[PDB]
Amino acid sequence: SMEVVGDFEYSKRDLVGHGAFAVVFRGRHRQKTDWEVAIKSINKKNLSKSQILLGKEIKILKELQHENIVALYDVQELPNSVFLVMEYCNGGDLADYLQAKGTLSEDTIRVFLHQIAAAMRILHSKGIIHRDLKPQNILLSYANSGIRIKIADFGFARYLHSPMYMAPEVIMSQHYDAKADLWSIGTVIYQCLVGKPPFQANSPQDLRMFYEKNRSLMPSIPRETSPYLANLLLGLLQRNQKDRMDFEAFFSHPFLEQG
Amino acid sequence: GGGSMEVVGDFEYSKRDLVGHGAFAVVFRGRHRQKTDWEVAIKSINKKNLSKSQILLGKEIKILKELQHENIVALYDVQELPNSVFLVMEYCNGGDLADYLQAKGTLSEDTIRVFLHQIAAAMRILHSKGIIHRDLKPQNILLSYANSVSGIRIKIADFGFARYLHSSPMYMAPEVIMSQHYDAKADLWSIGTVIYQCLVGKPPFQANSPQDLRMFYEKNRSLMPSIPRETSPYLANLLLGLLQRNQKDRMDFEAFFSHPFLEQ
Ligand SMILES: CNC(=O)c1ccccc1Oc1nc(Nc2cc(OC)c(OC)c(OC)c2)ncc1Br
Ligand SMILES: CNC(=O)c1ccccc1Oc1nc(Nc2cc(OC)c(OC)c(OC)c2)ncc1Br
Repeated sequence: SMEVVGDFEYSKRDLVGHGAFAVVFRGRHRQKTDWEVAIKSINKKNLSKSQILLGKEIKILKELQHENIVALYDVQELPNSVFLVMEYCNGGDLADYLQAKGTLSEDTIRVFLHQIAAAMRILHSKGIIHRDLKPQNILLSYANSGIRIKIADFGFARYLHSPMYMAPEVIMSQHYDAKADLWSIGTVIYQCLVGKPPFQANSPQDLRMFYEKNRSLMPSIPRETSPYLANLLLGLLQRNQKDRMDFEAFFSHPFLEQG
Repeated sequence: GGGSMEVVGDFEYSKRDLVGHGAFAVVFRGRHRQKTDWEVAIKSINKKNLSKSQILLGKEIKILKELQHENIVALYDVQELPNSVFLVMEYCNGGDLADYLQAKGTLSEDTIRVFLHQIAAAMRILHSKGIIHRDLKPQNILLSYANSVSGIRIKIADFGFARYLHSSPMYMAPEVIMSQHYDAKADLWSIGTVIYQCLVGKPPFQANSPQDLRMFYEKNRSLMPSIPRETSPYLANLLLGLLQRNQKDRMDFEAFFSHPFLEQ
């Protein structure tokens, strides 16, 4: 007994994991059975009691079509549930990969970052900010160097909006988070290299007031670190977006294009 | 769509009965097909145009469904064709507040209190659901008549710019962490500008461009609007507390909902 979702099918045995509102299964196309997919089941009533904008996630995933961004193939709406048929990444999340390997060579990090950067180029050209990049949201797919990286979870994402009645905080806050992803990529690279994030805290509100009071300094870069990787981390991990490396510097950064 | 008539679920409309357009939607006066005395607004939204925009119709629909109040424009139905999406909404036979002000110039404090009582009732609902409109303005405030000024009923519309307040994210950018709730009081400013325009006949703060008004506010830690000398103490207190550049210093919702001006 397989459950059918449009031209795809899955077994309830083949559970991958959960979201807050979604269950995810390993599935396949019904004719092209070698084609593996992830199928997210999302209860419509639970979702309508949340602040989740699935419409937005779907709109953004459709707009993106890139080998380093998790593919959405299909959306099926039943009266109870919504089903997302997506690319299956057979390597899990980067979080679990780091748990397994500890730290990564600069060679490995360059490979991962080249791919992340390729994804970011697409995001940037469409004016989309992810805002929630983290190892749990970076998925891994193996071929048979062999690892391909895929950005996932556009739940927190937003479009850059590139008025006498509008609140001054709103006018003035345009583009405030335009460089957010560059910080995130920084923290992720940092963790890859060093083996913990640059900035930990006991709670969400503890990290808020840390950043709010600039009780936040450049973190410890190991003395092993190559000049280019160190330059990159320093320019990404700037508390003020005013002072943070911008996208064009990042895409074309020396660290990304060598031996 | 050669023909003059279109069917939209249980509703229908004639293309002759055009009300107007926004950026993405064309809006018609329609009716229920059986209960033909029931007038509705039918918004037609081209799906290809919409897919080239940053408009989140899914969000607008989710928010309209969640809201159910006499001072918030009602959503009755959503129909999807391969070309178009149709919203069947409450028809407001009075147009927008912008056109009402164009017609009347300025409004008595009595009139403003009636309008503001209703707007405030809508805000109470938004606030209790943790929704910020962010785009309140006379063009987005619609008017509905029975058969008169107390005869007028107000309906907030256009949740296009609206958003939900999200009540160790080690990986998250500090600007994002720190910017939570930054715009929590935005609608209070907006309602201030709208009241101000109702009273005086212009917005409190005009400029040469959008970026000129940004740098005016940016480099003026507290600005004071010109309150006409005739203005009652309560209305003046209200405007001054709403029109604070810094959300830190701006009247909060509980002061606003229970403000002396609203019960007098
Ligand atoms: C943010 N990541 C998700 O969307 C996601 C989260 C939980 C479960 C599945 C998820 O979606 C997805 N998950 C995969 N591959 C995958 C595969 C795993 O094991 C081999 C795995 O380890 C349990 C894993 O951890 C989450 C993910 N691929 C595509 C999507 Br689309
Ligand atoms: C917030 N404005 C809109 O969504 C809107 C804009 C253009 C056309 C219709 C619009 O939606 C709506 N418009 C009405 N009633 C209405 C009626 C008008 O004349 C009698 C009118 O003047 C042309 C008007 O335009 C400002 C609105 N009701 C519900 C919706 Br839902």
